[PDB]
Parts: sequence; C-alpha cells; structure tokens
Amino acid sequence: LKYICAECSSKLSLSRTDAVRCKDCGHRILLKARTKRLVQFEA
Amino acid sequence: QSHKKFKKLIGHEAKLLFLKSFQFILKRQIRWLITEMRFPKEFEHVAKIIWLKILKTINDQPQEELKLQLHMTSTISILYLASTHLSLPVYTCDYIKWICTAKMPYFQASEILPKSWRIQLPNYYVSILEGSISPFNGQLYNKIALTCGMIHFKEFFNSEISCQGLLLKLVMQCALPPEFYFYTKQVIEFEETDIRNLTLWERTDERHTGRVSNHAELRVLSYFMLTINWMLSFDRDRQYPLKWILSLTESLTQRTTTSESIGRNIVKVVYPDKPTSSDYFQWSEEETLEFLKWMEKQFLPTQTDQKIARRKLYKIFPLDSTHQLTFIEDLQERYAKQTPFFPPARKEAIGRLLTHIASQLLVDFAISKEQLKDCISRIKNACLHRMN
Amino acid sequence: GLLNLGVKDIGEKVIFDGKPLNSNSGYLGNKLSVSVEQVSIAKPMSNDGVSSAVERKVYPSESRQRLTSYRGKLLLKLKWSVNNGEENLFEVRDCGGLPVMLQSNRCHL
Amino acid sequence: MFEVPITLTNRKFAQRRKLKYQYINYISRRFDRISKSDEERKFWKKYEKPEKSFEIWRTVSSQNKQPINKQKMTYHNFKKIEKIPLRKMEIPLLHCTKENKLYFQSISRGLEPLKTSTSEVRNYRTRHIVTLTDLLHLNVSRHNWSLAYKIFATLIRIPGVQIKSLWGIGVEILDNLSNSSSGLDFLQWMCQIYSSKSRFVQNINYRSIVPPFQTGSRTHTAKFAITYLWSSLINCQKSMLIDKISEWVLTPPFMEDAEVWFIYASCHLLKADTLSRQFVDIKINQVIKHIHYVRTFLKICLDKGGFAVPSRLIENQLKSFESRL
DNA sequence: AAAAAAAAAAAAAAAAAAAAAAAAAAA
DNA sequence: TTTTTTTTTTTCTTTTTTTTTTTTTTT
Ligand SMILES: [Zn+2]
Repeated sequence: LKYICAECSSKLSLSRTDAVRCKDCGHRILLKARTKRLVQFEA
Repeated sequence: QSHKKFKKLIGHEAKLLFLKSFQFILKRQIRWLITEMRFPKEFEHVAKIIWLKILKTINDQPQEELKLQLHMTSTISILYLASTHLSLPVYTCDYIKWICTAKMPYFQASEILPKSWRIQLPNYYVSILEGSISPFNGQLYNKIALTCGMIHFKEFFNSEISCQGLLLKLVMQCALPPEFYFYTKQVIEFEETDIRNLTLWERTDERHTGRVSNHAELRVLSYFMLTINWMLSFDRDRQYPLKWILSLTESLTQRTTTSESIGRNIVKVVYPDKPTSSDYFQWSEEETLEFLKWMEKQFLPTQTDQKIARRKLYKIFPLDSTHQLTFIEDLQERYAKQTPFFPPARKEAIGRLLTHIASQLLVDFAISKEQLKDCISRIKNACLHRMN
Repeated sequence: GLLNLGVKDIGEKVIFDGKPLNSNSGYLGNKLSVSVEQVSIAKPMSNDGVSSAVERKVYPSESRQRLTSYRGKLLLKLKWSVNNGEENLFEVRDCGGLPVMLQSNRCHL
Repeated sequence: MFEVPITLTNRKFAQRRKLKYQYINYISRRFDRISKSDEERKFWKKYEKPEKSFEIWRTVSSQNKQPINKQKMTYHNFKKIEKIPLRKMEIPLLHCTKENKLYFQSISRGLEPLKTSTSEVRNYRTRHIVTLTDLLHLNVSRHNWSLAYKIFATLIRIPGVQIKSLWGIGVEILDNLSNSSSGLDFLQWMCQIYSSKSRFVQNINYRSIVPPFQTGSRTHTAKFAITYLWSSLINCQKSMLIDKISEWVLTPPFMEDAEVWFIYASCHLLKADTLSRQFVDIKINQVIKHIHYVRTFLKICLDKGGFAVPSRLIENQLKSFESRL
C-alpha cells in the first residue's frame, strides 16, 4: 500500500476525493512510504 | 456539468428505474424460494410470464404519466398466484411467517445494487420499497383482487387451492384427533357451492372492493369455527368427556420451544391488536434466548469519522447434540397429554376453546378481529338458509 | 500565581447610560461595572472538527510536522455587574489560543 | 410499559401539537387582556427551560407573593374567554382530520388522552426495538444478568436507537464480571464523545433529547461525567491510582459546579489518610499540604448548594489525623 | 342486506431553516 | 483593525409524489 499513518503506523492508501486521515486513529499526517526502485550510487 | 457529477438526476424515466429494480427484488425471492423451500425451476418461468403480463398492461397504460398502483404487497401477491396455479400447498399464512421472520427478502431496499439505482432518485420510491408496514387487515386479500382485475384468471390459470392439505395443516397445529378433519370434510361438501374446489376471488376493479368477504381461505377458516361449535354442542353419544375438553385446552396453553413456535412468536411482536402486550412479557429464560439467537443471525440483515467511535464501543463490549426437539416429538408429546378420551357446565369448557383457536388464526393470517365476524356470520346465515 | 493577581489589580472600568428615571438630578444613570475575575490557561487539546468527537491530547511532535503553533486555550471569567453590585453575570469566554512554553506545567510532556 | 429510546412518527402529532399550542395561546391572550410553531414558540419564550433538572425547585423562605385576591372566577366570565378563541379555532379546524377534530374537543372539555403514541406506530424496525427495551428492563430487575448483557449488546446495534440507556450498561458490567471491561471503561467512552461544550441557549422546541440525564457542558456538567469521578474514587478506595484521578480533575477548571470540587477535596483526603497507615523526615511535610488543599477547596465549595456533611465532620476528621502527626 | 362516485390517511427519505459560533479575510 | 462573509454545525421542519382504503345511497 502507498501511505503510512503517523500516529499508529498502519499502512493504508487513498483515492481521489477521499479524506486525508487514517482509518484507525484519524490522524491527519501521512508519510508516503518507500517502494522498490532502482537508484544507482557510486561506492 | 460538474454539478451533475455530484448527484445524478432522472426525469420521467424514474418509474422505469423503479420498475427495472422492481424486477431485481422479484428475482431474489424466487431464487430463495427454490433453494430453502425447494420450489421447482419451471415455477420461475410461470412468474416470468406472470410478471410480464402485468408489465404489458403497464405499457398498455393510455396515459404516459404514471398513476400506477404498485406496492410491496403486490410482490408477494404475484408470488401467491404462481404457488397456487402450480398447486403448491402454501397459503397466505406462510407468506406472513416468511416475511415477518426475515427469511426471505421483503423489508429491504438496500439489496437493490444501490451503486447504480439508489444513487439516482430514491426520493419517495424507497418509501414504497422499504417494508415500513405489516399488512394490517388483510391487505393481501385486496392485493390478490387488484392483480386479478389487471390479469384475467377464469380462462388462463386454475383457480383452486389444495384445501384438503390446508385442512390437514390446520389440525396438526392444534391437538385434534384426525376424525375432526372428516367431520369438517362433509361440511365443506355440504354448504360449499355444489361441491367445488375453492376458487380465488374475482377481478374486483372497484376501489372499495365491496364488503362481501368472498375470499377463499376466509371461507375455509370460518367453516372450521362452525363445525367445532356444532360437533361439540351436539355430541349426543357422550363421546367427548369434560376432562377431555380440559386436557386439550391445557395442552394448547403450554409453550414449547420449536422453530414453528418461535416463528409464531415473531408475528405476535408485529401484531397491532392486543393481546400483543403480554405476548412479550411472559416468556422463559429459554424462549428469549432463541429470540436473541434469531436476532443475532437475522438482524445482521439490517438496513445498512464516526465509525471509529462506533467500532470502539462494539470492540470492547461485544456479543462474545440438539436440545431443541423437532416438529413431531412435541406433537407426539402434546397428543399423549390428551389421552383421557377412551354437563351443562361443558359450555364453559367449549367457550374457552373457541377463543384460543380464534385468537390463533387471527394472528397467523394478518386479519382483523372485526372482519372475521362479518365473514363468519354471512356464512352462518347461508348455511342455515340451505337447510331450514 | 501572577495571573489572578494581575486581574485583581486591574480594576473595574465603569460606563454610564444616563436614563433620568423621571423622578437636583443626582441620578447619573446605571453603574455598569465590568471586570475580569479569574484567568486560566488550558493544556493543548484538539477536537477533529466539531461536536467534540474525542478531544485527544496534542503532543508537540505533531505540532512541528504540521508547521503550525502549539496553543493552549485562554479563558476569561468576565463579570458584568450593574448599579454598584446589584445584577452580576459571570460568563466565561473563549479569548483565543495563546502559545505555551514546552515542558512547563501547561505542556503535556 | 417502559420508555423506548428513539424519536417517533412526525405526521399528525406535530400537527396535534400545533392545534394544542394555538388554543392555549389564544385563551391565554384573551385572559391577559381582561385581567388588567410560532404558537408553540410563544409558549416557551414565556417561561424557561429547567436544564439541570426536570422541574424547578425554588426557595420557600423568601418573598411572600400571596394571591388572596378575589377567588376571581365565574362560570359566566370564563365561558366568555372560552367562546371567541373557540371561534378563532374553528376557522382552522377544517384542515385537521376528524380524529384530530375529535381530539381537540376532548381537551377543551377538560379530558385527557388514554392511548400513548408508542403503542400505535406499527413499523417493523420500531416494533423490534420496543420489545427489546421492555425485555431489557424486565430482566435487569430480575437479575438475569447474563441474559441482560445479551439484550444490551443487540440493542445498541439497531440503526435507530440513541444511547439513552447509559445506566443500563452502566450497571450491567458492575454485576457481570465475566469477560468485559468494567463500568469505568464504558463511562470513559461517554465523556470523550458527549462533552458538547457549547452554551446553546434554549430557543428550540426540543423533542429528541429531553432530559438532564444525558446532556452537559453549557452551564451544567454531564450526568455521566460526575459518575465517572465517583466511580473512579471508589475504585481507588479498594486498594487500601489516586494520583491519576487527581490530575484528571484539575485538567478541567470547571468554575461553575461545586460538586467537582467536593470530589477534588475527597481525593486528597483519601491520600492524606492512607499515607499515615503506611507511615505508622519528608513523609510528614507532604501530609500537611494535602490538608491545606482540602481546607481550601471546602471553602471554594461554598459558592452554591450545600455539599458540607456538616461543616464540622469534614474537619473533625482532619484534626484527628493531625493528632497522629 | 348488498352494487356504487366523492375523497382522505399515510409515509418516509431528502432538501431546507433559524441560532449560534469559529474565526480567518482582508485594505 | 471593523465589520466581517465564509463556512459549519445543528436539530427541527417541510417537500414530494405517490398509494389504500373510506362514506352514505339505492334494491
Ligand atoms: Zn492513524
């Protein structure tokens, strides 16, 4: 899933015209979580 | 254009959206009746004709405007015909018991696939669709009239009921020995219209539908109260002891817990007339438990930010080899009680049985106490008029 | 503390209406004596919108990420008195949200 | 025949209340001349709403107000105050129905109704609530608790009810003690959600929320709130936690009620006395500050009606612990 | 003691309607 | 910094748009 709640740390996702809060606490700040990508670095 | 993205609107075509989803609620009762009550599949294609024949008269309306008399009682009305036209022995007693126990879908408008129909305009249509009533004084007996007055019946379908099994069903509900079927069997041969299979009522397109009480099963049950009046007031051989009149009357007043008796109890709840008051004040520890066990499995079919306060109240404070005997083991037990079978005071023992069995059929048939007496007294004159 | 002592030494500011009473017109009018009687600062609590659906506590680690203040509610107990103390009306008001110094006796930490 | 926890049919009674309040408006208004919706609001703009109680108790040892006046009533004059407001009502008495027409003749003759609006609605949802709220009160009086817990758990799920049964499960989990968390936790759940800190002055024909037994926080505390302080006070008593309650009371400064100040005094008074049984030098200075607290809040407590046991048994206890230390 | 032309009886979900308030908006 | 629109409750009330069965009058 996309996002993560701040207060209770439960994964969730949102849609268009959907409320921006968690569904177990109603906290109003969501961290966009990290997915799998291919960033290249030089060691 | 975005203002019409928010709430969808329909004009004159709402009556078809009313009627297309009317076919959807029709189908759910049909597929239920063939599954839990194992009805035949060709019975459906009767109803697929039957629903179409009324609907053709709907598209035969001379005005484009609506004015169309439609109800949820009409839904069970057309399901009554195809059960009697195919001669399945179900009656108007069972349809009350099958909608007032929430076995089949009657009261719900939420099972309509509401993401395409109840979004549009349910404004007053779900006031018809949500079953916000019980049929008070036999509205179904007027609702079989308006469906015969829209679709003809004397030449299309067979207008008869298996009234020898209706008379079988009436005996085993109470505690009578089977000779009382045969005593009644000649009375429905004697005074019923030059012996005939009992017909459905006729096509009455008056808005008051008379005062005549020519309904079919009302003629059957009013006949039953005449015989038990007459077979007990004229038992000249002393074949029926005064202890025997007691032992049946005490056997009816005992309450046993079975799915027939529990299914009787729920229609005492929706009952508008007294004695519905003390019908829920004198139960057992047991009888309310299967009232709640019915509730926690058949009010899960209820009618559908703040969920978080709700899901916390029901979280911490939650709702947490058969002892319930069958339909025969009590009926065998209730028959073995009245084995004492092998004098102006017996009128009081007869007069007390005449009210128990009259309150019984009043409840189980959704019929007023007034209209039972008008039906039975016009019958009472017209059974003495053929003999005296 | 110094806040109830602060409003004790403000005084009572008095305005008059001037109705003559229709009775040497020593009647100046009616003595409106308005004064503040008690000040209290509430800890940070927030209601998510309206209706006091549960007023949770507000910790400051929330208040940094939102990029907004860390307020507590300020409540004046106004006294509205008439005619040198005849008719007094004690109404608490909601006079804004003032900020609150962290780790003090008005912070949740 | 108990009370049903929902609001009812609004078809004829809302019209029946309008015909009743229009006739009481005119036969008042003819009477106040000769004794020298809007008709509903004219009734309630007059007097009051009793918010913190059902009825309005007042003082007897006060002003006199004796009406020995005349006995001021003839059948001649009263039937003249009756006559034209009857004629004023016959002109709108044609729109109400015959059953409504029959009702107004009964109350103008001085008669009272007999059938209540609960017993005549006949809805499928309503008739299943009514048989449950009467089965609830029946088995609670009989102490059929494990059955009555099953009644309450299914009544709160039905989509029409509101929780006008705060005391039913407020008292049920005190008696069950099988699985569920006790009545402190349900009472916590009420004070979070039903604070309602708005000071909404009356102005409104109220019909869905009658009582003072579930309101709060306009000028009067919630009834379920102060039973949460009292139930927490008895709960910490059964150790011999008291810090957790005493911080919880100080977070509201509720500067109007003195019932909460008596609980605030009572939770220091328990702390000052269980800290002497554990005693028998810093453990003696902490006793005195609790007594200096209690002696201040009892003097705060003299702003309204008397929450003094006497005013002496509060302190006759207090000096008995000072004789110890 | 049974066939008829005038209406009323209900009913229930959605849009609205005064009261009050939160409390920025902006020039 | 003055009025302040802009908005939001907030419970109580009306709208909508049909359906079900009346009553007295003759035969
Ligand atoms: Zn969350």
